Amino acid sequence: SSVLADALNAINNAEKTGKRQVLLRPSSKVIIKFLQVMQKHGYIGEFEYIDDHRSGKIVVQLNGRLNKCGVISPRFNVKIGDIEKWTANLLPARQFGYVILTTSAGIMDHEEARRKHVSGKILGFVY
Amino acid sequence: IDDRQVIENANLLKGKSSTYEVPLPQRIQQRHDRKAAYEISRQEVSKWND
Amino acid sequence: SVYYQFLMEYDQSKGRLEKQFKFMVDNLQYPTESGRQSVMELINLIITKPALLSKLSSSFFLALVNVSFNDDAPRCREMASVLISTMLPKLENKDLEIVEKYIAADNASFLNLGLRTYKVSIGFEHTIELDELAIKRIRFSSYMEATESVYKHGWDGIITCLLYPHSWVANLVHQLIANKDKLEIS
Amino acid sequence: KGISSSAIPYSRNAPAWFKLSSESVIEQIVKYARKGLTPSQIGVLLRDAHGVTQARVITGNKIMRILKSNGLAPEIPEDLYYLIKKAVSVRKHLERNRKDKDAKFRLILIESRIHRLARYYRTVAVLPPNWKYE
Amino acid sequence: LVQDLLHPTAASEARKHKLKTLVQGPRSYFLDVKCPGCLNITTVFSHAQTAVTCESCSTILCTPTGGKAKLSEGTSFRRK
Amino acid sequence: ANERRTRKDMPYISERKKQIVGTVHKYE
Amino acid sequence: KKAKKDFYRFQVRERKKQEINQ
Amino acid sequence: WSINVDDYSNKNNEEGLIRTFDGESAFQGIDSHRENSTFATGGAKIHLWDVNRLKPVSDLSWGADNITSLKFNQNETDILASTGSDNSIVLYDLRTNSPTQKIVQTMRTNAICWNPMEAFNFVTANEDHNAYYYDMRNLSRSLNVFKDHVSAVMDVDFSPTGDEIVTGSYDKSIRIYKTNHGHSREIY
Amino acid sequence: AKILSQAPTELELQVAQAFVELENSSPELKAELRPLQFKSIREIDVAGGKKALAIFVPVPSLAGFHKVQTKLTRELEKKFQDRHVIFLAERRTLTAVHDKILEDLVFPTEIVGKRVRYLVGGNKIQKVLLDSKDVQQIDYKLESFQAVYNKLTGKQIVFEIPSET
RNA sequence: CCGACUAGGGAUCGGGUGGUGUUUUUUUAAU
Ligand SMILES: [Zn+2]
Repeated sequence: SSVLADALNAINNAEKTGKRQVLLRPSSKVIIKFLQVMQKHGYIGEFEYIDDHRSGKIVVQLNGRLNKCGVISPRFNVKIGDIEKWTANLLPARQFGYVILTTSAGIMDHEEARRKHVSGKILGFVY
Repeated sequence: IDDRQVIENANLLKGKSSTYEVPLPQRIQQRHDRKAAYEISRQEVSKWND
Repeated sequence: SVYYQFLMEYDQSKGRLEKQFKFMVDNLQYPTESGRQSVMELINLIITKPALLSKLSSSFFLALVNVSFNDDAPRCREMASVLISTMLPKLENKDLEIVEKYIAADNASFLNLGLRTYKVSIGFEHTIELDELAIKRIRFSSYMEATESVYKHGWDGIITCLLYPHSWVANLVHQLIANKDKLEIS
Repeated sequence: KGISSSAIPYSRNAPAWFKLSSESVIEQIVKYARKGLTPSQIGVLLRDAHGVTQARVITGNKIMRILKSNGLAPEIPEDLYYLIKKAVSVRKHLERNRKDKDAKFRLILIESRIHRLARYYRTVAVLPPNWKYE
Repeated sequence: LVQDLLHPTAASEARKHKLKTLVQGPRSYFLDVKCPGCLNITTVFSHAQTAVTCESCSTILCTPTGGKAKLSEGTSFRRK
Repeated sequence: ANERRTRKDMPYISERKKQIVGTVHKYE
Repeated sequence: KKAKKDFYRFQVRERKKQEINQ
Repeated sequence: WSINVDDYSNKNNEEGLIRTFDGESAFQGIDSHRENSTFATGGAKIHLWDVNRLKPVSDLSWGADNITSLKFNQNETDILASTGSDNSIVLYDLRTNSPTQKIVQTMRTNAICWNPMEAFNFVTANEDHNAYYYDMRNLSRSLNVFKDHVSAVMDVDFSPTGDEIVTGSYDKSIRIYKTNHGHSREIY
Repeated sequence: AKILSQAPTELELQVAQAFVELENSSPELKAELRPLQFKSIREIDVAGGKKALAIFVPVPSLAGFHKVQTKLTRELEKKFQDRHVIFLAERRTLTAVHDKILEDLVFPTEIVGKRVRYLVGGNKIQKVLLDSKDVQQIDYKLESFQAVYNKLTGKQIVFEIPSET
């Protein structure tokens, strides 16, 4: 499996089982940015990067507000004009959740990406 | 030393105790400050104890 | 500068003159020399800018003697300068009691009396010369540095010339004895 | 599958009781290698008796780099060499007695494992291409 | 029963497996022994895997076993 | 209970103390 | 103590020269 | 914010947002002093404020570890308490304008409430599934543990009679406890 | 004596006097001290103004320098009371460089963990954990370690011991 | 009743660490 996918799988089903903390290993910059944007929108609480010298561990604390993480496995390019279409086709509803993209300006959600007018490849979603 | 006790003329207020010590680092100083604050705050709630 | 202006112009207190001057004479034992050098500079400023200045000069003179007998002694030169600028600016009875303490102040007391013989009435000067002559006749290595300082300050010269080739015939003390004997030959 | 490996400490320093020299360790390393031990044996002897924890920490670099920079390079990597000699030991067992079908099966497994990392080492070109396992 | 993942207690962190801790690390150590023949300090691993010898006076100091190595009956050790 | 039956000095920690890992400004 | 009479560059070079010797 | 309230009929009006205090980092908890125009906000660091000045009067933080919750005392109103995400419970005093003493527990304190009838006792509600009744004058031991929850306790509160507490947790249930017992009197 | 071919500052003259006095107290040591030559003696202030002497080493010699760091730091604090005495080397990369700067900047007292807590406001708290070796001396110099590392790198990190405080 | 899935509980097999009692036992090896 991937390295973002099993981290998001742990952070998904741990919250489904109703835990208040996940430990996810290993940890990359893209995982830090994904948890960064989802705590910017308020889906997880704090999280902490314990640096062992191998790859890093994250302890996320998460309350109740998430209900699905994911990754879109072909990292196809989206456009600023088709951000609205891709959110319509993969989100649950109209203003429900965020598609998260790797852009020129880094990892951002879809509405921040179209706010500062930059497209990029898709990464994953959260709602 | 400065208190070698020379012959009898002692009309001055020369050297004795109460000099300035080397000051503690400010973490340890604020630690002792908040310990003193702890003891006086405990003495403030022990009046509700009755 | 701000603390000096506080000591000048503020109608003082119940006792803050004598209290903060107790702190003045006690703060030269602050165990960093970069700390007690500012105390020495405040002593310099308070003797640049009286009646009770005689008692303040007695306190500052005992304190400057104890700071001349310091640990690092890069500030003992500043204490010697402070003792000089307090003794040369003193009064009659103040310098008379200072000469009494100069004749008072074992081997550390001999080094203190050598520093006092370097410091300072021509009758008191001749009494200090007689005490230095008795010390040069009773001629460790602190007494040798005191005798080199006395030979730089200078019958008594005859006894010192009689002891100069004896002391010549610790290598910094040897260099000081060579300088004293060269001055004696000159 | 079991989890039984070694747990490298978080520190990367000499342990502050290691009063030996950073060069006498290298001299002991090249002495043991020239008297003829594999680098894993150098590491375990150095760890057990002359208590260097690990020599990538205490010396500059790892000990196969120390041996290659001091002239004692291996003909073939230690993994491939040990798997090669295990395969030829099973092959001589099989020529001795020919009803050991289980040992034939283990020979197929060992030969597959030979080809895997021989392919890896060949594409890295540690060992030259046109290398065959005889 | 229930435990915080980060900030775990030392009493439980010293009980669980050396890989299963928060940041892993060895529970082995090094200890210096003195040979009873010639009293010469040699430092030896705990899980020492080989029969180490005092290189001055060749006496066997430890014997390899499955886990820790055991020291040979007259030896004096000190953990460092 | 088994571990206490064997080992020598196992302190009886209270339930009311079993959840404090530490305290600044120690008590005498 | 353990073994090796092989596996090193200098060791197999010396045994190839030993084959050259005889 | 101000609210138009129909409780007295004495009078007869510009309801919302009379002022906007502003910090540089986020906030996480708030509680108001019960006199003297003062409140305190916890967050990246705990600040004290008053409703006249648009900036914090004082920063009262033990270390550089953030603060998750805050409660002022109800009598002896100048004693604050706070929960930091390093599993820490810190007491502050506002005479000395300083922290007072902290303890570190095993897991994270979600909430505090002070006893309104005993003025030095408080109850913490934390992530191992129970509540702890603590004396301010001796934080070396809890003077009760209220145990019956099965997931992380999210919030606690005292009865205004000071005789029982209510305690809602992450298992979707609340529990009421007599203060001298230590097990739940009732589950809703 | 220990400066390069530029003008030595008075701090360099004073610590060079400390080293020639330690060479005056030689013969208990046996030529372990000769090539111990500086690059610069920088001062770094703290929140209280109480500066810290960073002694620079070009690092072919920092190994033997911190082999006997603990004795000459105590002699150097005997010569300069109250002043913190730290040692330091000189510099892709720069993550390894700041790592080695931190590892040398702290005394040989063994960082045992690097946390970074990501808050909900978007802040981060970077934290280093120092373990056990003379904690009554380590907790005094925690904030001066913090101050000199912030001066060297810009990154503001927090030093803590896994103890009470 | 399936998996990408949380915790456990008792018993058992192989290894390891620690404890400190009984069977063991001693200056022949270790066990
Ligand atoms: Zn021996």
